[PDB]
Amino acid sequence: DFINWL
Repeated sequence: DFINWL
């Protein structure tokens, strides 16, 4: 699982 916040 991951968080990708741009």
